[PDB]
Amino acid sequence: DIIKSGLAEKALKALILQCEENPSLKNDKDIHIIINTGKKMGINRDNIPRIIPLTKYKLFKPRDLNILLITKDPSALYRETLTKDEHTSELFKEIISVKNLRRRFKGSKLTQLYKDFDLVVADYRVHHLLPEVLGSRFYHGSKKLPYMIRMSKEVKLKRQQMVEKCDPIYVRAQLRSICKNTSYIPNNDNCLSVRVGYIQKHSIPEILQNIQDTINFLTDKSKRPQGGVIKGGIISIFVKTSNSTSLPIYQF
Amino acid sequence: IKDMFSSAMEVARFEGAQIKTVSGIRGEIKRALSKPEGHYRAAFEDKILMSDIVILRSW
Amino acid sequence: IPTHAPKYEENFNPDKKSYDPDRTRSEINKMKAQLKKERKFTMKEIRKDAK
Amino acid sequence: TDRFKGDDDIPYKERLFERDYYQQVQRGKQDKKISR
Amino acid sequence: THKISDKYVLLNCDDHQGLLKKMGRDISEARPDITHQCLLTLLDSPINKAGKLQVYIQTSRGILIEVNPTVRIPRTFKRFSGLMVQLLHKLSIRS
Amino acid sequence: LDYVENFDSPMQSALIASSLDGHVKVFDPLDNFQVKFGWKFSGPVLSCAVSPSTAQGNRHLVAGLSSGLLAIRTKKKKSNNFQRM
Amino acid sequence: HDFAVTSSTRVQIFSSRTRQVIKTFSRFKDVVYSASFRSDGKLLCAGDATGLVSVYDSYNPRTILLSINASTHPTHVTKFHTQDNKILATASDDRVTRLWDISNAYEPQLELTGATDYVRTLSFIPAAPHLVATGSYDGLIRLYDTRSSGSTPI
Amino acid sequence: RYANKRFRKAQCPIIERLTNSLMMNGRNNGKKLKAVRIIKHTLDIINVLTDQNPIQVVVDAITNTGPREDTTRVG
Amino acid sequence: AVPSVQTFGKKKSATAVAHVKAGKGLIKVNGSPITLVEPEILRFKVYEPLLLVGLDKFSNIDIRVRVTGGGHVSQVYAIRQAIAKGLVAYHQKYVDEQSKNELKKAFTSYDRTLLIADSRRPEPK
Amino acid sequence: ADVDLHKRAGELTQEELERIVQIMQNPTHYKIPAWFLNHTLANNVESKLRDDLERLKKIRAHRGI
RNA sequence: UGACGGAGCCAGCGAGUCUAACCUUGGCCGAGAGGUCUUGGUAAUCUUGUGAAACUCCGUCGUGCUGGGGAUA
Repeated sequence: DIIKSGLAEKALKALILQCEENPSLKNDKDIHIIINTGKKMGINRDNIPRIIPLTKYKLFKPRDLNILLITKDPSALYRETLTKDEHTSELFKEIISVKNLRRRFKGSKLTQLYKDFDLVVADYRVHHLLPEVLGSRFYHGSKKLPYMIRMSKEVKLKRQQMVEKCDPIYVRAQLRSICKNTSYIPNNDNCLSVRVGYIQKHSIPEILQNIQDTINFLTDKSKRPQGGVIKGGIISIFVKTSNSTSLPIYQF
Repeated sequence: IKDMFSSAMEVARFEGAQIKTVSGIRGEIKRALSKPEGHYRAAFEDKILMSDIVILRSW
Repeated sequence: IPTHAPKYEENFNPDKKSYDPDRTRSEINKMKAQLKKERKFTMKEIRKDAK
Repeated sequence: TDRFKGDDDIPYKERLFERDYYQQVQRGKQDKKISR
Repeated sequence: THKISDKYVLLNCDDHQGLLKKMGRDISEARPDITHQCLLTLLDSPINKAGKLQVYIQTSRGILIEVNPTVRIPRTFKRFSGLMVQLLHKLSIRS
Repeated sequence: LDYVENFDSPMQSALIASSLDGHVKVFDPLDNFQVKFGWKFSGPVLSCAVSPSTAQGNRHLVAGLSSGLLAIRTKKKKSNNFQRM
Repeated sequence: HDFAVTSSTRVQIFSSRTRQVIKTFSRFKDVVYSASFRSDGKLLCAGDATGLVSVYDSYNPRTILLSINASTHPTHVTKFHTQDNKILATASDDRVTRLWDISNAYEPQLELTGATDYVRTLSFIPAAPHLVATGSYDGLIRLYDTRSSGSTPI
Repeated sequence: RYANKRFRKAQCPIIERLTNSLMMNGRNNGKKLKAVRIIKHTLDIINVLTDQNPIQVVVDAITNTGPREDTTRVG
Repeated sequence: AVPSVQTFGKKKSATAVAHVKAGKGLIKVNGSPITLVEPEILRFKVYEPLLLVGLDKFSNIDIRVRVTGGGHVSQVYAIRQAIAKGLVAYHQKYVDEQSKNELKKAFTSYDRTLLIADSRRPEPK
Repeated sequence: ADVDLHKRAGELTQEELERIVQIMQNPTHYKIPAWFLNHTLANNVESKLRDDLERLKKIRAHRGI
């Protein structure tokens, strides 16, 4: 249930004081937990990053990071009603559609695009056909993997076509939720890595509190859309940055 | 062909040799590639597959 | 009329390269030309005795 | 701006010549692998 | 220009006895000092200062050089020779 | 100054004049150039014009002041079976 | 249906259906002084505070049709002939108005001198198209027949 | 097809001969729609600067510009 | 039971099939009208079979052209050749022969590449 | 900073120009989005490669030029 | 004969159950062989079919090139 103790704090202190010195890892600024479960979570990895809601620590503000928005076919309505609204007029670094995205950025330009942006956010209608447009660099692992957003707050019924409108308070709202909370992507096996906290924006008690938040949310009985995924007994946590070892926490 | 040599000097040393896959498809080392170091171009009898292993028997 | 002075090197040789005042671009460019001509000559020699 | 002043001289080439829980757990997993 | 064996000289009338006769030509022609003294005259005359003049010089080998009015030509002779060699071999001389 | 002629108006022709004091005034060159109307704006009126004699649409009066601003005043202008029955 | 308003260093063509700026001319280099449409409305002249009468075409601010380098003082009034369509009258703070031909924009086809202080206004006489009534800061509405010399008002 | 007999290019229309001669440099070889567009623009502004027929203007330009004698360097 | 006439126009690799039938007067290229043919500076190349002989010829027929292949200017040239020889063929078949060869004289006096394409090239000099 | 988008740089009030300078000078305090604002290795490996190439010439039977 | 930023629209060749990366950080299972999962970096003329680019149209800007070790925020 509740796990926050001196072994966890000792591990995170040791890793922080290791990353502030260790010259083979002077670039990685991110803390991830490696949830080791017992039973195999059966759900297959589609690349839709589900959102783990934190309660009292927004771990990224939606204005200090580059955001790429990938839209539907014509993109005129989304581009204008995003850029000249003053609610979202300075939120997105770039707004390009799928057609001219795969026209422009091919090959090594995709490595430049990956090194260029820091949050890839796509429309939920055109999100599924990104992995051949965006390449393998975005989907090997998960750190710039694209997030779904709805743009309209309109549901699609059969026998009738969705009217095309976009809502900039809604796009700011769910982008605020996306940069606010953290996210996980499930798989078939037992391992599951979640990014919680940063290297210098966050401190040890807030990282511990949002770690425990993600433990609750993943092991929970409710939130069976998103969070009911640890259906058995969780066995371990580890903590690492992107090129460290795995400092163990909560050995069951 | 990817890696049986480590450099263009080695492939230059072994140009024109006869190689073959494990499926008996004969072939011959044509030219050292430029950009990766130990890679080369070989011309075979017909279209080899990606699942094959080329072979240079030497003594 | 404004009056500028002509930049030139006294005691010129057009076959010799000019004096880049850096020694970490001129020397690496010297050994770039050295490495290229000696690599091309060496592997040309070994592919012709392979023939 | 030169009124019979000419271009200046240039200096000579020889004129320019003459002038711990971390380490405990990583050795623990290393020794675990070597133990197996 | 002439290569000397590691040196590139402008073929003066006085920097040699018989480079011109070892190439074939005669000593009564190898005159760069007179295009030097004409460059001095045209580049100190007041009409150059008012900018109503441009100079083109052209060689016995048919090599055409555009001489801008703003050039501060070297007033002595051997600087001019060493400049003219880099003109004939770099094709351009910067301010 | 400017002047309009034979436009749709009871005044057959009109000379309007702009005079640095807020006032722009219209004079009728038929009854000996008498003044007939005038406007007052918030500064020295530096230039004025009206839309010409064949404007055929929205008829405008503009006066641009020396204060840096401009004032515009306008005057504005079943079925085939059933029908065959 | 459009009117050109001269603020400083930009000329704004407003339209008379919505009263907003439809088109704008920004690429001047000093204070712009005069802006007038030709008699057909096909092109627009603008006099500048550097003596550079730029004529664009109306309803396209990107094509400077030609640029007359007039006198060195600020040209203050520029307008085309009302009867003719190819001569342009530009008067400046040089006490001389000019009738340029917009084919030959290097020398003026007439150079109406004879003033003593700061010509600021042109007009043409609406029936006789040879008659140019200019006006300056010493009273004295001088007016010129263009068939004659032109250095002396009639 | 005006380039397969000797004098057949003498009856290509003169605006087209001006267009074809306009589209030649290293940059814009073949860009005939660009040359047609700029001939269209230059005829518009010839008419707006000189109120006359720009086809008559270009015909006059040909007949004024084409020389009537020339020198050939004798052997 | 309806009169219809199909002709073909071709340039470099463009092809354009024109169906002419007795109708109300509507001319369509690729489903869109004839007044939307791009690149809009060669729209008068498409328009000249119409304006050469007057729209009263077209006021009772309705043509439709399916164009495929080629580039922009090859497509407008195949369109105009298809329009021209389609109108001439309809006038041979369902209207009178006097009007047919009046149309042939008009199109041939303008340019006979409205009716006969240049087909086999080149020359071995 | 509310300054006109079409004024020139000369026609500026002083409070507007110092407002520009303030907005640039404390950008993160003004909640500006932070995305808005942002050698001998060749020599030594090259000497090792020329060493390698000299060794490779001398293991064979070669000469210079 | 530019620089950005959108929009429009046009080909012809090409169809072998075949077509195609590398280096890592770690979790678990397994006797090992290895399997799976997770992760960061480098490279990239994409992957088999739909499609091109030049081109056309539209808004904004506006024409004297470039350097590292030193100095001020």
